[PDB]
Amino acid sequence: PYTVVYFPVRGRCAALRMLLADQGQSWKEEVVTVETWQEGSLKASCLYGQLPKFQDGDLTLYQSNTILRHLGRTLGLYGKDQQEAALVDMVNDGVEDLRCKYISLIYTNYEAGKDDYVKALPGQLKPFETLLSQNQGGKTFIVGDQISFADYNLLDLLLIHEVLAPGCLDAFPLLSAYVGRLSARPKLKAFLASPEYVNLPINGNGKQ
Amino acid sequence: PYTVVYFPVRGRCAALRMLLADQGQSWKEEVVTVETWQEGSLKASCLYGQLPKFQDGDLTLYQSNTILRHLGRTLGLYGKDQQEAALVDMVNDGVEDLRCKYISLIYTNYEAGKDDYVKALPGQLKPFETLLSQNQGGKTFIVGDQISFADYNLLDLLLIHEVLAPGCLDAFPLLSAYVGRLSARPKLKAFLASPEYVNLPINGNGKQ
Ligand SMILES: N[C@@H](CCC(=O)N[C@@H](CS)C(=O)NCC(=O)O)C(=O)O
Ligand SMILES: N[C@@H](CCC(=O)N[C@@H](CS)C(=O)NCC(=O)O)C(=O)O
Repeated sequence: PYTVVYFPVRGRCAALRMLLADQGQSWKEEVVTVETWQEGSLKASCLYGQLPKFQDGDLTLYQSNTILRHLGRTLGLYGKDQQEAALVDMVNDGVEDLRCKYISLIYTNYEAGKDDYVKALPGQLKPFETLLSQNQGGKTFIVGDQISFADYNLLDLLLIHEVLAPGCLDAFPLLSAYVGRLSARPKLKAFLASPEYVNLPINGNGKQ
Repeated sequence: PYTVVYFPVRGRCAALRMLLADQGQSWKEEVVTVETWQEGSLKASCLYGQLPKFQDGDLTLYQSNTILRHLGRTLGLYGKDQQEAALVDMVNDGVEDLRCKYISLIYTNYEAGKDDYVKALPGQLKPFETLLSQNQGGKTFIVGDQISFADYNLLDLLLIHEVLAPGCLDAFPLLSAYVGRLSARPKLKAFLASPEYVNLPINGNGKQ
């Protein structure tokens, strides 16, 4: 079955976890501690020297988006055809791009860069609102009429940004409604409210 | 057919171009000039305000890796099964990660950061050598026994790094042989030697 090896934080595992929870899939969590990481062996055994590490049977994966695409592929959350699959990738690449900027701020220069980051945030969120406006008035999902792995990744990105900049979605009606709608999905709602999710920090340096 | 809209540089379009050339596909190049970009209208019309922009029929795409995955998916260069597709993604994510570091150096702090970057390079290339060593002794491709879009992306990454740090592949027999072998593919060889490729700078700021 599934095993996710990661630090005790939501981080880059939050989206795939929401995905697995919402899809009614079971998985095992293998928590890695500082001591363990700092010990070096595990790290050295990781393809790119980083976590998450994911196991699906004897298939061992690295890279959060690889895991997301794998689950999307095997679980049927990658578009209804090749055209939708491409749009799904386009959304996820966009999500990853903003996530990289967010991670840089959080771990690299939170104090000094927070103001500029937040001023620039609307410009960075606009593209997703636009995608939403172009797909059934933004009443279903980010791509097509079925959920995809990019939805889970985008939802996570929006969630962590509302904590960083409360009300940043006030300027985007479709995105706001989207967050509320997806967050209300029964299995996802229960997971998001659980101690398993709630009691984990968003990041590893205590900033958010 | 295919149309790629980009600046007159290899950059993030080099890999998908090598792919199209090697696969015997025809495409149109729409070159964007400073004046044109600086004008602002094109940029404003881009999903994430960036190029490349790709067109396949009435399907318009953005993000270099989205285009690579699209072509890999539609042309059959995405693994023989779901397991291989996942490994292909894992390699590409790794390639993208190093590419991001390379781009940062090139455009952000070439002079001051080149020494440290080059010292750290071996550690960054090691994972791809290992992947090769684990796939048929590294005698075929990065994943499986058929070429995939990750191969073209990795090949490009290795090619631009040899220019940045000549001989960086010397200590990696599999990667070295891999570059030579793939570069020798008839259609790819002809394309790489053509003025269309050769007379284009690697980057846009004249550094390499
Ligand atoms: N591109 C990778 C990034 C992985 C990454 O940044 N991992 C961090 C934590 S989220 C890590 O392993 N840090 C420990 C280290 O680099 O030694 C992915 O998407 O999974
Ligand atoms: N994640 C995007 C990055 C695209 C990107 O960085 N584009 C640059 C040139 S390679 C650009 O459009 N720069 C102009 C601008 O940002 O205004 C991709 O993979 O295509």
